[PDB]
Amino acid sequence: LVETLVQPGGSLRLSCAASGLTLDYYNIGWFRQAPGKEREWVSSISSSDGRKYYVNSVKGRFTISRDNAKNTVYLQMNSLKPEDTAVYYCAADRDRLPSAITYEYNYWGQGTQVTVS
Amino acid sequence: YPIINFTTAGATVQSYTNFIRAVRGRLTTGADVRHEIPVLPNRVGLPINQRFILVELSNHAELSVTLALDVTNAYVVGYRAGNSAYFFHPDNQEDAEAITHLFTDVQNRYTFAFGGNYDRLEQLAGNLRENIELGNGPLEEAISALYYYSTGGTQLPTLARSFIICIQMISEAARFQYIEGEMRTRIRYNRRSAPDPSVITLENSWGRLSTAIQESNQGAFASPIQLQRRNGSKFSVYDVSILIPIIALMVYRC
Ligand SMILES: [Cl-]
Ligand SMILES: [Cl-]
Ligand SMILES: [Cl-]
Ligand SMILES: [Cl-]
Ligand SMILES: [Cl-]
Repeated sequence: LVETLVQPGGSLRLSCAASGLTLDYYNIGWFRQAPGKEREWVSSISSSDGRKYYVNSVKGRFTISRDNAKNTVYLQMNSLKPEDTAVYYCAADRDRLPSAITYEYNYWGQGTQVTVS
Repeated sequence: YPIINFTTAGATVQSYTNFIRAVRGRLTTGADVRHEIPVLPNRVGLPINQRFILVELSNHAELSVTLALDVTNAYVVGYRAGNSAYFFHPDNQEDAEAITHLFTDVQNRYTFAFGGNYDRLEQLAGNLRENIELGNGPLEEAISALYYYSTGGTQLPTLARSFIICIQMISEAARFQYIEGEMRTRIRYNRRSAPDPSVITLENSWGRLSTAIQESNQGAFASPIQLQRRNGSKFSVYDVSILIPIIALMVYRC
């Protein structure tokens, strides 16, 4: 069930965690879906590096990071715009680095409705 | 030339990943990085002693063959099995001189009249890439097929199908992170399957993506390139950022 409001220029942090997954050894990716559109790739972090990847439209605004202490991946969102309104999803996979080309991943997190006014 | 050894016998996700990483390491020795993606060197002024990489493949039946990969485009140009070497038709006279430096100790050398492009190899195989299964099983059988070609035990269709296998599992996986990930999952779940249209569309677009990336204005394309998602839906790509997770190597354009 989608979890589900932010002021323009506001902040929001999403969390990727699952009790069974040692995320420090997974590739993690974030996607977002507007009501009438497909799921758009936002950002990924690679397992076998610390290497981070961003769509151009979020560069300098969104930051992906791993907290290995709490076995969690975060997407920190700053300078939010109405155009960022969407349901956000994280994905994780040991073998595939999440990207726009596919949605076949071992793990998909629960969605979160983000609404920028 | 640099040699990378890989065996299908007991292959794991890790051992295949180590293999593709070493191939990438050898391919990009002379590469430079444009928009965070290594660009393979072009042939101009590239020394002959640095033109090729060798990939030695073994299987459970203890048969081995050695592929020669071109470092300018990661593609298979030929192979050696025992006392025989077979090369695809070179596209010019300079490349014909180039391949005379491969496998110089074999007694029997043969150049096919045809090239190794997919349209040709599919004509000879009698099947399209869409119906040729990939995986550790198909690769092990491809090795045997290549080995016995000099022996007279492999027919032309089976040989072209084996080339299609090797090129996708090695050359295309070296070029594309996405395709390497797809081969890892086949190994992880011990399964064989033909590539999907999204893999095939991506393979067909490698040259065009390299052009758009290298001619781009700090990431943004002059014009969009259509790609195919794995679920079949088609999407436009307008910026290099979207491709960085997908593509590991580019061919030179400048
Ligand atoms: Cl084997
Ligand atoms: Cl050689
Ligand atoms: Cl011929
Ligand atoms: Cl055909
Ligand atoms: Cl096809």
